[PDB]
Amino acid sequence: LRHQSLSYRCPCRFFESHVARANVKHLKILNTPNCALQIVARLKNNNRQVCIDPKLKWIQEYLEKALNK
Amino acid sequence: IVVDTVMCPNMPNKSVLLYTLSFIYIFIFVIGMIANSVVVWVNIQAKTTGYDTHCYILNLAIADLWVVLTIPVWVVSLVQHNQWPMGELTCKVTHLIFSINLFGSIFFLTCMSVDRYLSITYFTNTPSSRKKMVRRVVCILVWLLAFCVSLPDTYYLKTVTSASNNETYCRSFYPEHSIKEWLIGMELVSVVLGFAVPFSIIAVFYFLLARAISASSDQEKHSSRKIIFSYVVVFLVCWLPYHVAVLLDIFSILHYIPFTCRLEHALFTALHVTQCLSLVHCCVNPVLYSFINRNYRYELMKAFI
Amino acid sequence: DIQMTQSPSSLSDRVTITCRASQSVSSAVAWYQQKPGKAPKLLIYSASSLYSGVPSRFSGSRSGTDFTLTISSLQPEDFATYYCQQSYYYPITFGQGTKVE
Amino acid sequence: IQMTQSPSSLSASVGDRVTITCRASQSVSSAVAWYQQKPGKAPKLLIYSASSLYSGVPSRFSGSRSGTDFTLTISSLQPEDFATYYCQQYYYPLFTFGQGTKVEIK
Amino acid sequence: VQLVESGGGLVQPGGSLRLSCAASGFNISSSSIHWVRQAPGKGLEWVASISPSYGYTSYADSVKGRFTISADTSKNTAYLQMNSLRAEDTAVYYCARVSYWDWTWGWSKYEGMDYWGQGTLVTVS
Amino acid sequence: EVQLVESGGGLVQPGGSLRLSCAASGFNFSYSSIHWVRQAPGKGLEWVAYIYSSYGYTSYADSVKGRFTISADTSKNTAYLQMNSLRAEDTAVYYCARVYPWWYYKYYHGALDYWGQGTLVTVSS
Ligand SMILES: CC(C)CCC[C@@H](C)[C@H]1CC[C@H]2[C@@H]3CC=C4C[C@@H](O)CC[C@]4(C)[C@H]3CC[C@]12C
Ligand SMILES: CC(C)CCC[C@@H](C)[C@H]1CC[C@H]2[C@@H]3CC=C4C[C@@H](O)CC[C@]4(C)[C@H]3CC[C@]12C
Repeated sequence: LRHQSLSYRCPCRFFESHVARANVKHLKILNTPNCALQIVARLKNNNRQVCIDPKLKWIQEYLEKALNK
Repeated sequence: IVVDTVMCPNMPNKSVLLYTLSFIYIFIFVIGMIANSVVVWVNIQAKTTGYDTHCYILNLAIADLWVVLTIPVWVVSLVQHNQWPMGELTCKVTHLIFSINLFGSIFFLTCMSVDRYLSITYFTNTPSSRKKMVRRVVCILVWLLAFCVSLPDTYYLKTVTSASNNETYCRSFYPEHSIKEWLIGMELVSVVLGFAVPFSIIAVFYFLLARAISASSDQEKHSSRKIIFSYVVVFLVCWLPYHVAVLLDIFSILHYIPFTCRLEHALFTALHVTQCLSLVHCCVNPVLYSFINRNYRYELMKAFI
Repeated sequence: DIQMTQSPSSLSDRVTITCRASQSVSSAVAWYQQKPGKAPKLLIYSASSLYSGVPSRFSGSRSGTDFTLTISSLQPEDFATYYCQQSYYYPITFGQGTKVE
Repeated sequence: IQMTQSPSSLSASVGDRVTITCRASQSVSSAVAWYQQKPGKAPKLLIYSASSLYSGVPSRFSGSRSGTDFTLTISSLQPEDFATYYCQQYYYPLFTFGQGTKVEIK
Repeated sequence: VQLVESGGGLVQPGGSLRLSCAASGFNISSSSIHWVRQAPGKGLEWVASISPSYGYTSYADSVKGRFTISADTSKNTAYLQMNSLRAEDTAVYYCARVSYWDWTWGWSKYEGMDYWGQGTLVTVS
Repeated sequence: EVQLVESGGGLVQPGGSLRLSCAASGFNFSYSSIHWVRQAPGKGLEWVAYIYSSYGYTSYADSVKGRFTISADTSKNTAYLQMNSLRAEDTAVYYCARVYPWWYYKYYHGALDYWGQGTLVTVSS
């Protein structure tokens, strides 16, 4: 029952580092004031909006490539 | 593998919302102090007159006093758009005090709900000493349980400074390989042990009390039938909205809802406003159980004069 | 048994009946009045709280464990054996009765 | 905050191994970057995070972490990469750079 | 709310006997029923008590092991069963009620015995 | 075809100012932050300041604190560094760079991906 001031408001709070490019269908980049840039995905199997961690090499290169166009 | 980009414009009226909420919080704090303080004073002072003052009331008043007393720290952090100028130890200590006292207050609500029915039916022929001993044991156990459930959230809490925003915040830092679980875990403990079980017990054990009073004939002349359902409905109104807002937050986090800046604004506004409404719970408790009762009114009037 | 010592056992108006207990009972003491060949009627329940309808002369008190009942207006009807009581500990133990005459 | 790298100078030749150490006065959670500045050109970017190579950088370059001790390594050194090397931390709001390490020819 | 005792009489020592306390008014499941015996030329003395709601009996240490107490909720009365009377067991028995009130729950006092019956006389020749 | 171009560099006099302009092209300007870096003559690099294009977040080095100001304009992809109260020590080559501030659980990405060609500034009389 923590007060909301101590809370942290971002589209993502955790990540997932098992995703594969073979099972991704729709990336998404959110530029929020209090959390900078964050990513969200949408698999082909679960059809669920799972967050993604920038640490992945292919994820980060693809995102930066897209933002240059 | 399509890609998409979305920006979240900075919120225009956050300042207005937070300023209005601070205006409400100041009154909550002032009235909570006054109400809980007077109840504790009268509870202590009545024992001399000969009343059999009930321990649960005294413990509930103390718990509400502590929760309401921790408001000013929240107000300061709120005026500054939820940034933590103070140190790490302050954040940990304040959160622990808030959590333990708030949980204790809820548990005492449930305890008195059960004790009323037990007093009419079962403890009607128990020596005062035995019932008092049972009450003390229950009070100690409730305090211990509240403290035990509060600790884990405070332990993992730390204060940091945003690399880009260049601002200081306080937030929970759970283990790297279990964050999700921890988050969800705490919320369940914040709901089941917070709302579901307490509310269920209160409703059932006040409905049974109403039925028993209905079976009686002399009591119902002196008692009040609505006021029992008033207790239940007041608890529901105070607490259900905040828990519903929290549940919506978790649904959003797991991406059960499409993301929209408007959704973020509504969730932010709803969470903060409902938090203020929930904290009104500690403000209103003294009236429901103390000011209504005629004996308390008479004793408090005597003390005031 | 939490024996109760009720004294004096006789009396001759400022009437005091002082009753004490072995242990301490948290204001559970009461008082009664049974007239010759009649069932007692309560006069003060808990520490010093009159019973609805009881005259205003009857007045209780407490000193931790030296309980006392007071009647500063002695009226003719108030002649009987008042029995100090305690209910805090089972069994319920009555005083020895202080007959007034 | 001070980020100190050693040695202040270094020497090596073709087909050789080279290593440069970087240390901090506090703890940085793998938040460092290695650049190389040519004689009179704007510095490039070689490694970010701790050991994540950039998109276009060659394969030899690599990074490592041990507490507050980051070691940039070069193997099979080629003639072109004879230029100053810099170490940066971006954990804190205020960034900082290392003094440098000029890899020269024996 | 009136209590009347029925029983008493003369029975030689060693036998059995029963007493009843009839109540008219308040339902018997929200108050406790007690018995108090006053011996000839003696003071009052607690005997037994009961809460009819669940049956939490209690007896004085003198009678513990030869008495029984049971409350009839349907008819709203109490019944005391005696075994093995005694020479001094002769006494005037009263049935009394210790009351309760939910409208003073949080801030309550220590209620006592307010409704006393007239009582039945038991004698042990 | 990412590119940053610096302009507004040349001879200066102490106690004055120069308005350095950093023009960006080839990337989404609003989704990034711009860093101003400095290099003293024949020495190592030295971070000066930076701005965040969208929400206007700024930070400064201790040496240049409260002396240099950064403004942004996403309409023309421009970042202005207004530097006043210059001193002889300030002579250096100034570079403009970008970074996409990704979100890591602990820190924020801060590796300067692209560097401007840089312009020379001289403070003397
Ligand atoms: C300060 C932090 C660690 C704990 C915050 C909760 C504090 C205020 C709690 C912890 C234990 C609590 C005490 C536990 C038991 C009793 C006995 C009761 O008859 C009166 C209240 C009293 C004395 C409580 C007062 C409030 C108390 C001191
Ligand atoms: C949400 C949580 C805190 C509510 C826990 C419910 C509380 C009110 C429950 C938990 C255990 C319960 C006790 C368990 C056993 C007994 C023995 C019985 O002969 C009298 C009631 C008594 C003493 C209970 C009183 C109510 C009690 C204390």
